[PDB]
Amino acid sequence: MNLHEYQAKQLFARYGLPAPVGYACTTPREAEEAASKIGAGPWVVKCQVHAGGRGKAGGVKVVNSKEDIRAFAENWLGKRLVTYQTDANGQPVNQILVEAATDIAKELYLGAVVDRSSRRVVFMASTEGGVEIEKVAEETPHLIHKVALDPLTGPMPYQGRELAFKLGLEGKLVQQFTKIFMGLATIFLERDLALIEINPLVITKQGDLICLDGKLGADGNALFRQPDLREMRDQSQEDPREAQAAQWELNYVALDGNIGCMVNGAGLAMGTMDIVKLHGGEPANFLDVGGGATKERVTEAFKIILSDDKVKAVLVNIFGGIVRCDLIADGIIGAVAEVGVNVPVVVRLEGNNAELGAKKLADSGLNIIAAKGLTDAAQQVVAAV
Amino acid sequence: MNLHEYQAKQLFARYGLPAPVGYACTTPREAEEAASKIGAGPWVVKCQVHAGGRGKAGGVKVVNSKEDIRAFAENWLGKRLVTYQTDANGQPVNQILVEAATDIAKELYLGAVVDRSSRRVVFMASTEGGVEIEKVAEETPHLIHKVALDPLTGPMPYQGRELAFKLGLEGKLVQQFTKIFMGLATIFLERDLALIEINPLVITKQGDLICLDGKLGADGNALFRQPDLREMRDQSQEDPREAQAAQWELNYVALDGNIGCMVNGAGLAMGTMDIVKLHGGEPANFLDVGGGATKERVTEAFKIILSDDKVKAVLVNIFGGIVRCDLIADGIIGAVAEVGVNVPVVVRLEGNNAELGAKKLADSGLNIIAAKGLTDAAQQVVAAV
Amino acid sequence: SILIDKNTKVICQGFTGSQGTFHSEQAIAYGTKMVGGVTPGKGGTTHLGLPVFNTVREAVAATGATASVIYVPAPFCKDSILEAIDAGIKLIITITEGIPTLDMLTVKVKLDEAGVRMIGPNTPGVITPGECKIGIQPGHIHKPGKVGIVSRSGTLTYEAVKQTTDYGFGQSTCVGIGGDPIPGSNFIDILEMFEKDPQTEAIVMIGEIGGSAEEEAAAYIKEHVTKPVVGYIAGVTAPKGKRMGHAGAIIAGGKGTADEKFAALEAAGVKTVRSLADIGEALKTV
Amino acid sequence: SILIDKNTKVICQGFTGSQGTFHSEQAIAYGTKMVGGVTPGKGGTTHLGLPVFNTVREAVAATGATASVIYVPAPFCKDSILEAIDAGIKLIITITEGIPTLDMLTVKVKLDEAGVRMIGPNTPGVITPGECKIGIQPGHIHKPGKVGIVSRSGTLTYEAVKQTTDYGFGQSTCVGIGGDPIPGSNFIDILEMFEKDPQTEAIVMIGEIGGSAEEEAAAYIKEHVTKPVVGYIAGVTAPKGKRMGHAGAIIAGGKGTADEKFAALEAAGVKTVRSLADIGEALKTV
Ligand SMILES: CC(C)(COP(=O)(O)OP(=O)(O)OC[C@H]1O[C@@H](n2cnc3c(N)ncnc32)[C@H](O)[C@@H]1OP(=O)(O)O)[C@@H](O)C(=O)NCCC(=O)NCCS
Ligand SMILES: CC(C)(COP(=O)(O)OP(=O)(O)OC[C@H]1O[C@@H](n2cnc3c(N)ncnc32)[C@H](O)[C@@H]1OP(=O)(O)O)[C@@H](O)C(=O)NCCC(=O)NCCS
Repeated sequence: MNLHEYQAKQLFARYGLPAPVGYACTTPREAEEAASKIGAGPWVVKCQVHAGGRGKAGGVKVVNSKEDIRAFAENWLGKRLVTYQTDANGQPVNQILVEAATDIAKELYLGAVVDRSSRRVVFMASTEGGVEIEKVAEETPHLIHKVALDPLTGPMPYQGRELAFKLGLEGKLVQQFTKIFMGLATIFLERDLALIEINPLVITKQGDLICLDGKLGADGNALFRQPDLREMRDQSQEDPREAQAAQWELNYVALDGNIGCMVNGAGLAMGTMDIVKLHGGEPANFLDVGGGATKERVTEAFKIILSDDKVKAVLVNIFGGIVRCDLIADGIIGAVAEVGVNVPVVVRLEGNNAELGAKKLADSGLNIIAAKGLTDAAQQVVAAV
Repeated sequence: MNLHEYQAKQLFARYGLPAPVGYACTTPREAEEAASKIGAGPWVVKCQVHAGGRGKAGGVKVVNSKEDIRAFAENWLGKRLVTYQTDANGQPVNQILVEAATDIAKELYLGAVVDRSSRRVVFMASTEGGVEIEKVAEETPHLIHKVALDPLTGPMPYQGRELAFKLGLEGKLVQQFTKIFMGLATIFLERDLALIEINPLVITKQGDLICLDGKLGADGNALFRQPDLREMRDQSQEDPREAQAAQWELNYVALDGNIGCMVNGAGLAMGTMDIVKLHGGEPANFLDVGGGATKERVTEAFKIILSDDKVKAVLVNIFGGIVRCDLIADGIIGAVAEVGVNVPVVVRLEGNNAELGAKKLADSGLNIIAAKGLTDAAQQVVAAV
Repeated sequence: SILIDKNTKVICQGFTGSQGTFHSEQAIAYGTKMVGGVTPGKGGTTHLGLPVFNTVREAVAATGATASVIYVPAPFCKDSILEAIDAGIKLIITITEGIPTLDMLTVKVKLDEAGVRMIGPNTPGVITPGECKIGIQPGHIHKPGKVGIVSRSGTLTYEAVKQTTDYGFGQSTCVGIGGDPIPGSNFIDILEMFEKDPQTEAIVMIGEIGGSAEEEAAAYIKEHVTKPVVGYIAGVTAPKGKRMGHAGAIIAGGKGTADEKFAALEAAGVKTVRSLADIGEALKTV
Repeated sequence: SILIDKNTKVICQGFTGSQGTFHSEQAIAYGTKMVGGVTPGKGGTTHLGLPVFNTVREAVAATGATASVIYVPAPFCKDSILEAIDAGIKLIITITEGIPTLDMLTVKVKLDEAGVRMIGPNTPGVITPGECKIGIQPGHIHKPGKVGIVSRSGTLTYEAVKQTTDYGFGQSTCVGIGGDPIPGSNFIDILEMFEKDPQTEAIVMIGEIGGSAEEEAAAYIKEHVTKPVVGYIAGVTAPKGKRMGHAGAIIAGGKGTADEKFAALEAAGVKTVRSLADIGEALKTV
């Protein structure tokens, strides 16, 4: 899961890593009162949403009066910010971060992720701060420096030093960098992180390192042992249907199409979306039925898929699992019946009693086409549209 | 360095590992007041000295009245306890540990050290508690169980469980044991320990594990990063001359003999003591001159060696180092002269200008025999006695 | 066949739990040589007619088992996997889903360093039709044969199995390497095994978005795999940066897309199919 | 000879410090191929006529050095040793005394795992008389020859060197494995090297109280060392449980006494001497 910038900075602070003096505000009144607590202006005001590119979207500004801070807050609180990293609806802004302005001398880049290729936690540093690191990579790769954490020894000072020297730092900036490196590496391992991005990591005119921005991602699979992180999840930043599906042990992700997909298995789910696309169809979503395809869970699946007005048809594809196709066929019928599905439903059952099930479906009397083979099923749903 | 039992228990407590309810006392008044704080008697009173075998020496007793606690305290505070692990002078008793009696059901043994052979931290468990583990080892080795901490993963629950099952524990005692194992392993690594010994690790009639005694040893070389431990050192428990020598960068250890030894290098020091013993002499000490053999350091060396009335002669053996033998010869002369050595002094110089130095010594006019060769030097000091 | 056969003796960690019981039962029925299970605190009892032990070490001492299937919940897998490595187990099949990435990172290093083989985690299992079954896959759809299958997914694998069974080719052994970011074994590990396996005449490789295990296998196939390989990649219609079910099914940094992997496998001369429905067909074509 | 020779290129970590400067100077004089040093923050400058770098990696890239001598104070050795291992160094000589045991414990595992060789810590160094000198030992007492020396101590070693030089035998190479509890290399490691070394005709083994490296070498010598070995053990008159200078010189658990080691070496047919003064003699006797 992702954390808000203000939440990330609060964590860096707990680990003794420099961040601007700031305050998270939920009302325009808190925002303007923050100014005096901070000190003399100008002040920086930032909308807090998980997506990046907030600046380009006008969610980041430097203001000169309490009056302006207030105006910024009253303009964003309650609205949805739209960045190049959000859908068209953007994300809700329920917090404005108000912090002290910083005298920038230079912008650096410091990040960390789990490199699946070398199977290690890897830190990247670059002198090209304030830019989409991905671009720096493909264009000037020699400007990106990396080090991998040794599973046997944990982070070591010489590694923080290595990056510092490669970035051309010198004097107290070298120790400052190493300290930051050791700190972030420690957080990463202790809090079971997945991603860390200090962009930019700024060198001030006064000659110090400070984290002007911050991005953290935690390994969801580890939240069972990360009490604090667990509490920082902000549901409003995601599609509510996603969390809703997870509750019923379903994996959902919305798309743009008129054909709903309900499949058991992530791989098969993606494969079925692909085959529909292949035969001229436009998949409306991704929905992987995790738990057994009971009447109840299948019902929730339908409700969730159909909550999208764009859906004109629904393709169901289920292979084996822990139940028999005839039983699953009944559950699907019971489900369709109870929800009152108002669109064509093409089902494809496979496994134990595959035919006995296809039969019950063909005879349900409801609007259920029992396909024969995956390719057939695909052609028919695309057809029904 | 070693810690007192009461200090060890206080540490186990900080790490949530059961220990009797007790209080360290410096006056008989604190001792008797401890009784009521503890609860209803009987109470256990224990002299606190680094050496073991306190019980056999009568330093451990179970009393039944505040009056008796007081008597025990007034009898030991200020005196020196002598155990089979102390010299004849024993060690000063400046603290009486007063704790609640425990209902013993069974006595176990749990320890840990750094096994030089396998190069790992190793924990030992045994059902033969309350006995010198060394004996259990040589007699019934199959009753001693071990596990080694993996440098790459740190202690793991399955290891604590393994020992518990081998000890025949079951029910909640298994989790309790594992918790204690994980805790001690963590202390060992975090505080840079060298030794840990819970003897005995008791199972109470009420069915719980509790550390009735405890022994800790820390890695001196790591104290530079162990602030708390650093402060717990108790100078009174060692020969004052030892710490005094360390201050002047000298390594000293007293023995029983009439021949003092002053050598540069630990190996050569032991070797020189050995060769003296070989030719019928009785080495009075071990003194390895760490820093350069300056007039000042050599002077301190003499003062420390000669502080022992048993010393009748002093053998000095110096090989090379960072100075020339003629210079060292002058320092030894200056030293002998300023201290006013009242015994024969046989010197053996070797290295750069070995002869030029031997000369200056032979002509010093002082009581300094300049030997030729180590064997010669040895025969002469033994002679001078 | 590879990894397992009719003589593999197997123990189960998490033997007395819900999934451990159910699937061990299925395995026993299929004919797998289950010789006992391990559940701390339940040692000395018997379950499914087999002996239960308190530690993996005890179980190995008593049964000489060389393989272990894990049905322990995520929070305790790093512990039970490391216990198995220590007890002497040589083959570990971890079915568990939800293990922390940083945990597998360490476990993977230990596995290599110790010379122990692990399939998973987050896998349906491993099966040599007719000889041995370890996992949660439906046995009745497999058929002793010549095609070897390696997949990062579960049910999607069954499609290939059904097809290869229908075309009569059958399967030598089916290995699900799992859907996590840092698996115990990757494509190349299993591929090399199929090359040396005389019973395997062809190979079906099933992958999906995320990472670069496929691209790396491509290069390896070109270089060291002489037998024919049909490859399928799922996730062409998937969005970048979103997790699609499996913890490993996520396009990070814009790298590791479906098309990207197809292209890579093709440049290495691998018969790739764009409809999971045509795997059986492409196979016959070789 | 072993470990080093006239062609070994060497860098110094702690190059600009007090001991680093002094002894590097001595080495240069002796003819050692010092090619540069490393001191974070002083890169780009020159010292003793050689280039100083900010990181070991930079130094290696510029000089191709394969060996590194460490003169860094204890608190930072685990860091500088791991840096060297990472930079590609193959031979590390750590002179530093005072390193935490738990630190060497981890470093030792990494050294083995990485295939890097380290002599020390807490050693006088290594020297191949006439060809290369790395450490704090006095060069003028050595003489190119046939006897190889392995010792756990410093100055005590010089005694054997003087004797072998006096009897004219000379030395092939002198290796001080150091006085710490968990050294980078132990007796057996060096012994095996002397066996394969044609220039070494005899071996002098110098040990002391503490541990069981000697007992273990005994067994190994019996089993795999064909050349003659003269052994000396110091600490017969030492008390049990007390540290005698070296962090490793301590009789723990009552095991690892001087006599115990003599006996062990004798049962393996090693020519042991009871007077450090007769090492040269016993050698001639072979
Ligand atoms: C592993 C998993 C199945 C466990 O679920 P589960 O069996 O219902 O869990 P249960 O609580 O019923 O049983 C777990 C047992 O583990 C045991 N256990 C715990 N720690 C253990 C350890 N270190 N060693 C051995 N056994 C251990 C316990 O005995 C427990 O049951 P018991 O005490 O009641 O006998 C579940 O976490 C999981 O991974 N599910 C996903 C499976 C999946 O979809 N895989 C991918 C398919 S492609
Ligand atoms: C290592 C030792 C010799 C250092 O003493 P020293 O040279 O007087 O120490 P100094 O402070 O003068 O120099 C140390 C240098 O290490 C450097 N240093 C610190 N961390 C470093 C690192 N990771 N990499 C490289 N250099 C490092 C510093 O730059 C410093 O030099 P500087 O003065 O240019 O800053 C001392 O710790 C020691 O252990 N002596 C024991 C000798 C011994 O008994 N050996 C056994 C032989 S038998």
